Amino acid sequence: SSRVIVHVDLDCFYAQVEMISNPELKDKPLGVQQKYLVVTCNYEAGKLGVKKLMNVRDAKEKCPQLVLVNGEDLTRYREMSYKVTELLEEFSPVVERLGFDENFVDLTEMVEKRLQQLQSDELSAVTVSGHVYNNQSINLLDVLHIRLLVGSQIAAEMREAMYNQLGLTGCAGVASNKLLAKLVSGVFKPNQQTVLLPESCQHLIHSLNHIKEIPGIGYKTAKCLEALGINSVRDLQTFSPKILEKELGISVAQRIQKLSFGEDNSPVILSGPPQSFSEEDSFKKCSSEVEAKNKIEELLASLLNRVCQDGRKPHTVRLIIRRYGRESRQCPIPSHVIQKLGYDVMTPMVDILMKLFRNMVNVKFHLTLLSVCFCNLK
DNA sequence: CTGGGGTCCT
DNA sequence: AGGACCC
Ligand SMILES: Nc1ccn([C@H]2C[C@H](O)[C@@H](COP(=O)(O)NP(=O)(O)OP(=O)(O)O)O2)c(=O)n1
Ligand SMILES: [Mg+2]
Repeated sequence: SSRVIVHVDLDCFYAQVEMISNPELKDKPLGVQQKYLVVTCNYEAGKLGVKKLMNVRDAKEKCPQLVLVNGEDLTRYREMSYKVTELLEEFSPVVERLGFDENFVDLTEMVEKRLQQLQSDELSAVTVSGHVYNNQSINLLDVLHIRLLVGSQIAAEMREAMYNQLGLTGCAGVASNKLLAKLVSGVFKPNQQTVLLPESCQHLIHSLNHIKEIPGIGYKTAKCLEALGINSVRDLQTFSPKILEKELGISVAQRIQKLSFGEDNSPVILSGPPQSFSEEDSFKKCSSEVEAKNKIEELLASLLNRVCQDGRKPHTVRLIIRRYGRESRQCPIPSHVIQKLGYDVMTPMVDILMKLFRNMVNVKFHLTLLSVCFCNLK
């Protein structure tokens, strides 16, 4: 019952899209900027020392010749992302989205059909596509090895189809679960793929230097674990189950300790259509209810176009604010306005979000972030 | 000089 | 409503 999973991660996604829009940007060192942050950059700027999530001032110091493009509008990135996901859904219907640029696909059924169409004389002719992690030797008599190789071939066909149909490049990783497929996809970058045979799992899991490098272990869990002297993957592997059960609860403890061994039983979930739409806007300061009302109007209009095109009606609205630490107030959308989506649906919505806003803050302040979300879609 | 999004769990 | 995680 050993699965074959592929994880696809796009190379400098936003930068890649911006280079497609304006091929002029292809040669020069490019960075995509949101407010004071260079959120991603092309390979050239990366050679010049620019790194992801670097300060615009630090990136400009490291690279004064750097050219920046504003990427605070995720419209193009969202379109392209869902094009990638749909194309992968053409291979296997079960595709899971992670962020805008990552996709898990379960290739087990497909690999099975491909193998069952083959003849024994062709079984020795099975070859890997792309890198093999750790230069490990392929045993063509190992059925798991064969299935993983076929998975590598399917991954290659996926990347080639992404390039020929969408002009996008990315990295792929083929493994037996989602954690390992994601961990091995980034070994060779960019525009390469790597397959992980089982015998090398531990090697991969011990190539990490920080426990936060494990997907599923974030900032709070990492700092917490550090407070107990757990700093390496082997520390977490060998640590006492009961203590971290006490420190993190039973669920977090068991699951992340299983992750420390490369074990991940979670299935690939069909993402399908989005569960929510939302838009944000940060600022140095917000102190006027009129300006807050105007920003909320700006978010509302774009959200209305986005939801109108989707063809599903949201049944909950929420407002999020950040103080001088985030707070939110939501409520159902009236069926009167819900049914008539696409009339001046604006004015009542502004009234609703302004009432929630008053619940949050007293007009009778310093806000640094305003966000609006349509949730509970149908 | 720290964005703009998403998911699921409690 | 908030908090954990992901990009
Ligand atoms: N914290 C983050 C992480 C990613 N992103 C956006 C910018 C990225 O272009 C896109 C993909 O994220 P990413 O895979 O973490 N880095 P990117 O794809 O740019 O480069 P690679 O390292 O994957 O080649 O999401 C963001 O806006 N905020
Ligand atoms: Mg990427």
